[PDB]
Amino acid sequence: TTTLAFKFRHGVIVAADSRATAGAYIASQTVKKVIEINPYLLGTMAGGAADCSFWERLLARQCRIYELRNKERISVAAASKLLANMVYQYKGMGLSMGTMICGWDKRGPGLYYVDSEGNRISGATFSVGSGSVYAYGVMDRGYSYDLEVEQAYDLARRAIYQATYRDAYSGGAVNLYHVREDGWIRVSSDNVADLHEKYS
Amino acid sequence: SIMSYNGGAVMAMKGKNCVAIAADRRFGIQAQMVTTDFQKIFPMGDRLYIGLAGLATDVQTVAQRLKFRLNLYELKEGRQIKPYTLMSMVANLLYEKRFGPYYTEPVIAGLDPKTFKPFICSLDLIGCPMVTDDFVVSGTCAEQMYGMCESLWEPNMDPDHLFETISQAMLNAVDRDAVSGMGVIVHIIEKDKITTRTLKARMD
Amino acid sequence: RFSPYVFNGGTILAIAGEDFAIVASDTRLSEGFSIHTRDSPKCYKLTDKTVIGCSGFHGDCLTLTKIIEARLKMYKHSNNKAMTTGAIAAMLSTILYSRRFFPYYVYNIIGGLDEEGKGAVYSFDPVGSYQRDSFKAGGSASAMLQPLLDNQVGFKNMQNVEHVPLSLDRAMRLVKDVFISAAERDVYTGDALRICIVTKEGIREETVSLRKD
Amino acid sequence: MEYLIGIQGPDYVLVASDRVAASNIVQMKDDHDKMFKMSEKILLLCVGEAGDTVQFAEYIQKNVQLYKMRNGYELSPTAAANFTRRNLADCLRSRTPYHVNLLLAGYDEHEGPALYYMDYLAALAKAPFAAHGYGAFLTLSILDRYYTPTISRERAVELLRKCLEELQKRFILNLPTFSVRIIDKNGIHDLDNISF
Amino acid sequence: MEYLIGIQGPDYVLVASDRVAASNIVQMKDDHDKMFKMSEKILLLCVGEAGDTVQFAEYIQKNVQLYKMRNGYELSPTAAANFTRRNLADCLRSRTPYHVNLLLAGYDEHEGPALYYMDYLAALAKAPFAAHGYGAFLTLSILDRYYTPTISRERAVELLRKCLEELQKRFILNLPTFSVRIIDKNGIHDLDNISF
Amino acid sequence: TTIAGVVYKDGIVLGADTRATEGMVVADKNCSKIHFISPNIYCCGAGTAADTDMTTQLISSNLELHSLSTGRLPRVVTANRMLKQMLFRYQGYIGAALVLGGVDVTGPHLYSIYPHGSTDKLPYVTMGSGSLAAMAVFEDKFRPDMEEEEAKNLVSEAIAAGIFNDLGSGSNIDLCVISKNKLDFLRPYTVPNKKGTRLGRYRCEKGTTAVLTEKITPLE
Amino acid sequence: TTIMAVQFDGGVVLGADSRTTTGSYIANRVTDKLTPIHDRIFCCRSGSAADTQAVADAVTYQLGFHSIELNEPPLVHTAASLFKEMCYRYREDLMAGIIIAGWDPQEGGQVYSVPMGGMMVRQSFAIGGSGSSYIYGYVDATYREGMTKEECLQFTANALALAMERDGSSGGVIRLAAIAESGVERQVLLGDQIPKFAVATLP
Amino acid sequence: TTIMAVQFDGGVVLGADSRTTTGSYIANRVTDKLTPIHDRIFCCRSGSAADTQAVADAVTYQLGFHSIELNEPPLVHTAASLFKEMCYRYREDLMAGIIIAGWDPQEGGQVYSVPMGGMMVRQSFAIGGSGSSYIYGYVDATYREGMTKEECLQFTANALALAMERDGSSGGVIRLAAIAESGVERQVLLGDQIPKFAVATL
Amino acid sequence: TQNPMVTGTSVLGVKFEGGVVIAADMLGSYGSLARFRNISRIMRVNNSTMLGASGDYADFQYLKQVLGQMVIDEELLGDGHSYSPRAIHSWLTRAMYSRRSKMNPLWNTMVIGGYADGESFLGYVDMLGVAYEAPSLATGYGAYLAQPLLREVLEKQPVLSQTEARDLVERCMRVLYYRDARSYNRFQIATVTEKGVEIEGPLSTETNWDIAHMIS
Ligand SMILES: *[B]([O])([O])[C]([C][C]([C])[C])[N]C(=O)[C]([N]C(=O)C1=[C][C]=[C]C(C2=[C][C]=[C][C]=[C]2)=N1)[C]([C])[O]
Ligand SMILES: *[B]([O])([O])[C]([C][C]([C])[C])[N]C(=O)[C]([N]C(=O)C1=[C][C]=[C]C(C2=[C][C]=[C][C]=[C]2)=N1)[C]([C])[O]
Ligand SMILES: *[B]([O])([O])[C]([C][C]([C])[C])[N]C(=O)[C]([N]C(=O)C1=[C][C]=[C]C(C2=[C][C]=[C][C]=[C]2)=N1)[C]([C])[O]
Ligand SMILES: [Cl-]
Ligand SMILES: [Cl-]
Ligand SMILES: [Cl-]
Ligand SMILES: [Cl-]
Ligand SMILES: [Cl-]
Ligand SMILES: [Cl-]
Ligand SMILES: [Cl-]
Ligand SMILES: [Cl-]
Ligand SMILES: [Cl-]
Ligand SMILES: [Cl-]
Ligand SMILES: [Cl-]
Ligand SMILES: [Cl-]
Ligand SMILES: [Cl-]
Ligand SMILES: [Cl-]
Ligand SMILES: [Cl-]
Ligand SMILES: [K+]
Ligand SMILES: [K+]
Ligand SMILES: [K+]
Ligand SMILES: [K+]
Ligand SMILES: [K+]
Ligand SMILES: [Mg+2]
Ligand SMILES: [Mg+2]
Ligand SMILES: [Mg+2]
Ligand SMILES: [Mg+2]
Ligand SMILES: [Mg+2]
Ligand SMILES: [Mg+2]
Ligand SMILES: [Mg+2]
Repeated sequence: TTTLAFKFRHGVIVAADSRATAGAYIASQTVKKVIEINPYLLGTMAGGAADCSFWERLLARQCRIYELRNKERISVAAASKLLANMVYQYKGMGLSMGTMICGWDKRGPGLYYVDSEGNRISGATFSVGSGSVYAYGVMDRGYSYDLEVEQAYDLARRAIYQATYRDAYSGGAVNLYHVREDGWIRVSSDNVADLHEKYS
Repeated sequence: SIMSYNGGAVMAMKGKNCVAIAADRRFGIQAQMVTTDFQKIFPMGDRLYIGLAGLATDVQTVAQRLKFRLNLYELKEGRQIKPYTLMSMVANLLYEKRFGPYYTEPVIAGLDPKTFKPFICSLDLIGCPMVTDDFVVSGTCAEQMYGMCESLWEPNMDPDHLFETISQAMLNAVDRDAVSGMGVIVHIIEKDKITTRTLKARMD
Repeated sequence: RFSPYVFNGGTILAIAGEDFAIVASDTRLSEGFSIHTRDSPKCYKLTDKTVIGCSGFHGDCLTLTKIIEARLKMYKHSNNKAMTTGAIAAMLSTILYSRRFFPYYVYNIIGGLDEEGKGAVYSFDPVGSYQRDSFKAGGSASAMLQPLLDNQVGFKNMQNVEHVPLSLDRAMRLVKDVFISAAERDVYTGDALRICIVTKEGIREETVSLRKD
Repeated sequence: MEYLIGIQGPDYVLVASDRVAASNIVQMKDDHDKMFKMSEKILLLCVGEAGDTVQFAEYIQKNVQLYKMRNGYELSPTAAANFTRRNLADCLRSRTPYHVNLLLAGYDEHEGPALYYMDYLAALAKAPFAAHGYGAFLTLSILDRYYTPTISRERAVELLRKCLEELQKRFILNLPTFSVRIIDKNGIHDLDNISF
Repeated sequence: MEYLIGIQGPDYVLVASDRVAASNIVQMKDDHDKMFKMSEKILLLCVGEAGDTVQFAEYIQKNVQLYKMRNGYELSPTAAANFTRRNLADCLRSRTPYHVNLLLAGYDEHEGPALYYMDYLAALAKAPFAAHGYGAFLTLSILDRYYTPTISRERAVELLRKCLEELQKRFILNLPTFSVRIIDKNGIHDLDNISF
Repeated sequence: TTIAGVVYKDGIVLGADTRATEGMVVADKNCSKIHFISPNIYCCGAGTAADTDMTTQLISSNLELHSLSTGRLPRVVTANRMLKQMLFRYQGYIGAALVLGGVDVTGPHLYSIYPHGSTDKLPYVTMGSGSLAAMAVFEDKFRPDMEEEEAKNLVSEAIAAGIFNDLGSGSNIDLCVISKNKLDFLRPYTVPNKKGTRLGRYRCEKGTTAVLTEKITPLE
Repeated sequence: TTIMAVQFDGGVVLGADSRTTTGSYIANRVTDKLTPIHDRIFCCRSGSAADTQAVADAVTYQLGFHSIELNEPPLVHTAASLFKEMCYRYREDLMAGIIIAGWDPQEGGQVYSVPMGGMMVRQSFAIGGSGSSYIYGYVDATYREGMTKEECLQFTANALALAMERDGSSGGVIRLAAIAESGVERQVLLGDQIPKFAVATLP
Repeated sequence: TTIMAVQFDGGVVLGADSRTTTGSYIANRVTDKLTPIHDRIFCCRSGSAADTQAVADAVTYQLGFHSIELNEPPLVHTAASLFKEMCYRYREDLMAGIIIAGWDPQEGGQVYSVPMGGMMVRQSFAIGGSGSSYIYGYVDATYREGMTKEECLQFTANALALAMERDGSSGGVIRLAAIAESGVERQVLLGDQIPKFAVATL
Repeated sequence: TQNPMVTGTSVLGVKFEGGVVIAADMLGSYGSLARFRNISRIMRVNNSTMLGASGDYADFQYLKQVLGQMVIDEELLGDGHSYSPRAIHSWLTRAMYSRRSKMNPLWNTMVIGGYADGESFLGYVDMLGVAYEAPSLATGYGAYLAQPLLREVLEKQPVLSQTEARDLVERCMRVLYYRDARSYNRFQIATVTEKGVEIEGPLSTETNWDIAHMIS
């Protein structure tokens, strides 16, 4: 897997590949690794497929309950914290999860990295998964807070693409989302083979 | 597993008065692709090719050590080696290392240099030979390869059909294997020519 | 070390059509180098609209299918309607995850009709990860069947071919072909192929002989 | 932990390597050189286990030089790469394996510039660019993103610098300085070290 | 990997900590803060295993703030140190041990400045200066060499800088920036980050 | 693998299946497991295939050197000794499990030979992962001094038992019948298994596969 | 396996069961565990089939060559010594529990045990193999000084029958041999001929 | 240890050796392995001394209480059932090879084996413990249907003596008991009174 | 049970027209030692159902106790309903699975035969909860030595008479005595038909040892 996200002037870009594997067997090329927690909050999945899906679905449940009880949107901080507090209890039991919680709340664009080891950290950019090292190289050389919207799309797409090229465990399609002040949008889905054609 | 460290896949296939041999092009170390034009199929004669998958170091070693022995064989004898005789030469080489083997499992494809009859075989890493009249496969996606070849192969295929079958068997097989692919090369061996193609292929 | 698992073989397959779903499996049940029986299907009717294929450790296949049956009735009692194909899939995901720390050793594929009468396939890993698919192979020979389905149903790696709708007749031919190919090479797959065809009119059953070696 | 990188253009090969020699938590040397001159137009860059790396590289170097003395002309980059591979592979299953990872960069009169990659198993690949060490994980995609076969040497040094900056930013180890050399028709040229 | 340092002068305690959050070969955050404000005049600096570190420090922090709310005045740096210790020690042999190493810095109206050191086993030691992490191995002897009990805060920041420069020179990890805070009679003050 | 042998009134019948597996995948549907030792001696092999191939070839070759020298038809006991002394020397690391049968100047003889070098001389034996299925048939049905066709029926039934009950065994039944007067190497004897009929045409037209690069190299 | 040999005035009687096992599969139900080493000297074999066959063939060779050289029948004690030397020297690589018995003109009927490890000891009678555990009490109660050949045959057949009933690794038929100046007489007790002792069912 | 019991018409005979070992040190050379569980019901114990003592005391308690409640002598079959329940339930934590034998008015003399693992089977006669291995062939050849009490005593004493000579973990004295309607008669065979069988010298 | 102690070997079963026959030797082995040579490894469960068990005999006696008590409980009600063979096979599958799922198996492999409502029932359950039905079954070494012979006969003639099924079982028991080193030549045959469950024994097979003189 390769997932990335970054904050910038115009919100938060979120992108992922779509491959799943069982050892070296390619189990799927069409996994949705960006989960719609609510209309203003996305979670990304890397690591154990069942673990990520379950715990992010549970997070969506809890955020929704929260919203009902409190009569307001959960913050990115609080959502990411709910997730960390849920998984902390399982440390050492072999869960494997690395997620980015991406939104826009009263503090503006929000991005937290949360994993099954117990880390929870806010930051400007992150990449997670077996391909992350490859995505970081490209993302880091092109990233700027003042990226224009379309440049930010290009960067995310290209970083995931390049990761799919080097990392045997990333592939399929690049799926790209943009969190804006009034909600996330799905921006594109591009098969890596069609991107290959384009970038040469 | 030692044989999955570099990944990779080769197959060979028999038609009507022709043979085909194919391989992926990736050289990678566990998850990391290093190169996309790694050679796995080596000429052993005008109409006789060996394909090796397994640990890349041994792929190279075996190909080079085999060539050493073959060249000596051909200089000493009158003549070009016969396919079956190459098989036996390779069997002997591998079985010498019975107790510390090379980690490669070759396939051989060619035409008898006098009679032009098609020949294909594979061997395991200690040199057990297996001749077949249809296809042979070796590599990290052998199951995928077997599925494709069992479903598509037919007897008596002409060069064009043989090419389409070996190509489609390879592409679709390696597209279910994380550590094989990054391109596919195919050689079609006929009496009067060798045709070498690289295929449009997924690069993930 | 008592081991609580053993591998019992079996291949499964589902295909979604416009207005049908196929779920198919072989009928061999194996252990070690032996055959327990030649007549043990891996498909189970859940509703008029939903069939499930299960392979892996047979002790878990039996238990899990019995759990699913009970839960379908509990749902129906508490909500006054049968579970949909999609709700069965979602529920199965949670039942698998409940054993996250002692898993059911089962590969599951659901085939059925969705709420618009279209074919639906959902495929699972043993701890409950899943998604919708157009087709899927599972179990012992899955690596052998999957690539061919990718190519022939997905049209992958093919140029100059019209991406036509999958007819039931062609889907049927494909299913019989791939299992026959699998019986050639997977030692666990053989004896017979059982095919369930789910349509608006109900669920019908075909059986095809496979090699017994 | 040790970083090697190479970039081959039309008529040169550019190479760089970190200058740290580490032991446990400390850098013990900050001006270390991981490059070995084999001939006028060949550099071997070697990393891996202590002892093995120098013993191996110097053995190769002496034998390449010996070849020159016996025969009055030098081994081609390709021939030297294969010689290097024969030795490594022959030692792999022996009582004395060498745990080393290598690049071999050279320029041949007739074949032009060449860059070879070798791992400790003795798999040999020719490549237009390549890198070794954990740092490779963070830089190979930078090279995939920007490299073109006709890349000029000025832009290669720039591309190299982007790689090295990415290590300063993102890599967990402190690699503050790098040796940089280029090889072309006129031999081996030392460039300024790239430093932070 | 994580570095904490403290230096106590006559009427203040200076503390600093690296700003990296690492994972495998990469820095994932370069502006990380390892300090937790417990009260107006108490900082807890906490490193160790992921999850344990925040879960532990925030539990202490909430309870110290609770103590303020219940009682209308704050726990002394020494009380809070012993409260922290009691918790860590009571968890040591439980089903939920916390794998964390700490410093506790504070200023009391009557006792003056204090710096406490605690390891994951929950041994507590009061010290004139101290440090945690692999970086401590390279910097404690710098502190032993130049610290005096009457050291002024300007020279403490200089002394701190010597320590941090020694990491840049000698330590294999890339720790380029540090948070620096001081505590005295008037509370907690943020100083400029020390950066390279 | 299922391999087996019987002594009948006038000779030996050896039998084998034709499946070779790699893990739990069939690699070869038509492996030949009944190996030539000398014109009057054959040897079925089970266990590690390279080992049974190379071991039988080596002993056959040494026996041909022996008979060239002695000018006589080789003895079964000689093949047995050579095999077992070599297998013993290698301490079971050569994984050849063999059924050795032939006819020499002293009549028919049959031995089973194990990888660690023990042998048993017996009027019927089986080896391989199917050997208990094949042995069940023999215990139930063997009689001394069978006629040729009864012996052949019995062996092929035993091999069939292995074929159908052992996942390691399959495909065809080969027999080899060896008497004073005759050698009948019957490959295949029976073909009890056949691939099902390929229900779809997939007729992949020229151009279906996209090509990046092409080089034609002509030859003479 | 269960093996046994008994001395009498003028010779020896030997006996074995006939079961070879691999795990609990019977790979030979009619094994001949009593192997001639020379005209009037046999060994009874237990433990590894491969090992005891290799060692017996080697000793046969050594003894045959020695005997031609000396131009006399070999001593039983010599055959035992040769087994002992090979079983002791290679005690780390062999699993062999052996009984050597036979007749020679100098010392008459003799029985030697060479158990695992490679010690050697002469005895009036010997038992070995996995099944021998179950007959120690029986042989110790039943042995008498001065038994005739026929008594030694019956004693042996009874002991082995008892062991075979109880030891899962022993069974099949009972092979017996008697060795004396006059030669070697071999026979097989099978089916109904094996001595029979009721299962002690409830009154 | 070697333990044995034998049924006769009217009662049972029980026997044991008297050796307790820790490794190959003899921690008691005159152990009493035959323990009364009720007036006419004994158990012979082998395996762990701690386990079989704790289990026997427990079953003695259960059986005594049951017997007072019913106001009748307990069945031998009941005593065996109670050992079985405890030896089966705790089979993973106990090392206990037991023989239960005795007399009751309903079924007369009875012998039950409760070997390790906790199965229970009635038998004409039973043997157990490490030394029993060496007397299977002897008891199988020598046992006859219809032996008298006296014959059972001699048969038991001989079997035990043979086992004791061969089994390093058995030895010392032979304790015997006969149980019948009339009561329990115990005795010890020591030294010269133990049956004797020559070492087979050349 | 973590470690089996006294154990039984194969159990065989085959359906025939009007019933089911099962067979099991009478041995409890303690490792290689043929220790208890007269124990029954077959249970009459009720009138329509019988069970035979391989594996740990104490665990079998526990199952027998439990199952016997369940049948008594049900009979007490006198309500016209009885556990069918299939119900008992279901119960047994759940009980073994459940014990397997607590990592504390009952160490047995079982064959359930029955006859109810005109149908022969024959079902297998193992210590892991693997369960299925088939026209013939054989546990332990019987899976390798007896099942091939049962299946071969059944393929030529799927419907056997009672006497044919009995003879076929006897031939299988002989093979087992020849080739399983934990078998014993003293066995029971249990049969269930319309009339109920009959257990016969102790039975022995004839054996042939002519091959003992065919070595030279
Ligand atoms: B990515 O991190 O590489 C990707 C993330 C995404 C959420 C799918 N992760 C995976 O592909 C993981 N794969 C699985 O978890 C997986 C896929 C198929 C089967 C199984 C399985 C689980 C339990 C028992 C058997 C099989 N797991 C990762 C690569 O492992
Ligand atoms: B007796 O000691 O029980 C008997 C005596 C022997 C014939 C001299 N020993 C055995 O039956 C032994 N069996 C074998 O040695 C044997 C025979 C055939 C094959 C194998 C084998 C060994 C290793 C791996 C696979 C097969 N062993 C003994 C008790 O096992
Ligand atoms: B018999 O089974 O050999 C005999 C029967 C017993 C008296 C009922 N058992 C033993 O002698 C066993 N010995 C003990 O159980 C024993 C006695 C005293 C101390 C210890 C001991 C145990 C653990 C650590 C230290 C000491 N064990 C014997 C066969 O184990
Ligand atoms: Cl997708
Ligand atoms: Cl809430
Ligand atoms: Cl943070
Ligand atoms: Cl060579
Ligand atoms: Cl050669
Ligand atoms: Cl021989
Ligand atoms: Cl085999
Ligand atoms: Cl036998
Ligand atoms: Cl011994
Ligand atoms: Cl012995
Ligand atoms: Cl016991
Ligand atoms: Cl006992
Ligand atoms: Cl004592
Ligand atoms: Cl009994
Ligand atoms: Cl009953
Ligand atoms: K098959
Ligand atoms: K033998
Ligand atoms: K026996
Ligand atoms: K005691
Ligand atoms: K003693
Ligand atoms: Mg691939
Ligand atoms: Mg990829
Ligand atoms: Mg088969
Ligand atoms: Mg070394
Ligand atoms: Mg913890
Ligand atoms: Mg050995
Ligand atoms: Mg205890």
